[PDB]
Amino acid sequence: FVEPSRQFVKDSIRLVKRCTKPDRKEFQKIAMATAIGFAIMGFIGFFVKLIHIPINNIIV
Amino acid sequence: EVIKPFCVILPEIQKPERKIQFKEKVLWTAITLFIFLVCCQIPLFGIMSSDSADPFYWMRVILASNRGTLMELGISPIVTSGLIMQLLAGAPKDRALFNGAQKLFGMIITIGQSIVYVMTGMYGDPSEMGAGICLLITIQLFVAGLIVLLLDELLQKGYGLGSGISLFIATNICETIVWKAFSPTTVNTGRGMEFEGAIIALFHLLATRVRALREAFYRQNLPNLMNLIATIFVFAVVIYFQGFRYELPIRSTKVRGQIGIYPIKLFYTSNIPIILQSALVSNLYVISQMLSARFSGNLLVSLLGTWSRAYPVGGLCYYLSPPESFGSVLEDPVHAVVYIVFMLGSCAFFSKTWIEVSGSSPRDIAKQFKDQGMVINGKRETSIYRELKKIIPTAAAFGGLCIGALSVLADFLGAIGSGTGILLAVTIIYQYFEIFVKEQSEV
Amino acid sequence: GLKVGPVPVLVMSLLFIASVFMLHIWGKYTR
Ligand SMILES: CC1(C)[C@@H](N(O)C(=O)Nc2ccc(Cl)cc2)N(c2ccc(Cl)cc2)C(=O)N1CC(=O)N/N=C/C=C/c1ccc([N+](=O)[O-])o1
Repeated sequence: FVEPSRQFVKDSIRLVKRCTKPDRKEFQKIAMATAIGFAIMGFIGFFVKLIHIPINNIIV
Repeated sequence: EVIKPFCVILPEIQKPERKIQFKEKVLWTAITLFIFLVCCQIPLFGIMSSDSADPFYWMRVILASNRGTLMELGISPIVTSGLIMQLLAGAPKDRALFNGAQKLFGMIITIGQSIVYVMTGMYGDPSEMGAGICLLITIQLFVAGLIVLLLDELLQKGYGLGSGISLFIATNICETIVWKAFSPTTVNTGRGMEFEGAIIALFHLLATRVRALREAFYRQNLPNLMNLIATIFVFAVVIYFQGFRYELPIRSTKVRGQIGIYPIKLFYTSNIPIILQSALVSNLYVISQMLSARFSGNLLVSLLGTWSRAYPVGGLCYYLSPPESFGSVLEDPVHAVVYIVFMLGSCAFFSKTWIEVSGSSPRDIAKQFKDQGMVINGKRETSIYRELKKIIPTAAAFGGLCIGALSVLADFLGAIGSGTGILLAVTIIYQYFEIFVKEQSEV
Repeated sequence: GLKVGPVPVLVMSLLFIASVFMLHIWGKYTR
């Protein structure tokens, strides 16, 4: 229980050290793409719900 | 073979021989998600009442469902049919037959779930409804499930970037976040007319009335600006950790001269640990709630969870539940510790099990390298599996641990959308972004 | 196996939505 945990911690630290962290430019690109996708999906859903609330109230 | 006669009686999306460029794929994905969003806001006909408790409130996030509307089964038929057929397989024309069986089992699951939903007590009393109303609800849900399968097959056959499941889950989560941030819905209690939307409340409170900032930020009955700040912070952190990758320099030995980088992401399994853990926890919630509703008093049901929106107070479902607020953490630190340990351990275990099952294991990646002649740049062909055995298992386990930690952090900070929701949304959007960059690099 | 495209699927979805709305309006005007 102790030795497997120590080995896992050492391996995780080594992997994090050898990973390729996102640079500013890469992080900016990923954040911009994620923000654009979230805006698209969430705002399309929000507008659909906002239109359908009066329509739902009218019909029912 | 008897499935094949019934496999042909269902429509299939026309497979485009010419590949579609990214712009039209994005436009058609937007059209598909718009259709799904419109469908999930249209209530069913014949619903007598929706004042009863909601039996499956824990599935509405992972299954992209919405109670009382056309999209009430959500994506559950697709996931159920896919899992069933994958288990059957584990136990050209072949793929056409496979897709036909997919559709047939999806329709069967849709009918079964519609019957269960009708008879479980919601929409009103099924006996008082009559045959006509319940039947009409059944056809409405059947056609809704058929449309969901058609949209998913469209996305998979190529008019869309990814799959229907991920698109619908991410779309529902993003819509929920944006609604909690910008809802014009107003609720009154006596202090005044207050907007539910967090940002809308800030504009309203300042215009109507320093305290206003405290009311908009530290509010405890409607979405807050601090909750939105936590959501943005978790978005940023999950994006940063998703960008992590291990870059193996690989060469080619068959075609002498071809150089590339094989990336082993930190989130090796993507959102699979979150999907598996959240599905398990939600199914446990549903089972415990239904058992406690009927067989209340049994010791086993009490251990499975005692409920009080009904939230657990004791039992396995309670210890699997995030703390309600900070005060919940202070009052029961033991529950917080047990939940954190469960989240991290379950996510790591699910990640390693998934790399063992799906086919991304170090042995499978080494076999793939041998099939393609790819060798690591400095490591000898002999040390191709070992250099993968030193990375892929650790990467998978640590990615599961990190994604579970991010979910715990999002839940503790009070993020709109919740840990699961936010993590699923970010992972799916990053999948779309990586598809985009792959298409751009190919060009 | 009836093979359709994306626009036919969009049309079928919109007409199903319209049919549900007409069912609702039929109920509203017959109540
Ligand atoms: C089917 C079901 C959902 C349930 N199940 O089966 C159901 O139905 N349930 C019901 C039915 C009917 C009715 Cl009516 C109601 C309810 N379950 C179960 C489990 C266990 C047991 Cl033991 C049992 C079960 C299970 O699992 N399931 C599932 C769940 O839970 N979840 N899922 C999720 C997914 C996600 C995804 C996918 C993909 C993706 N992406 O992203 O790509 O993501």
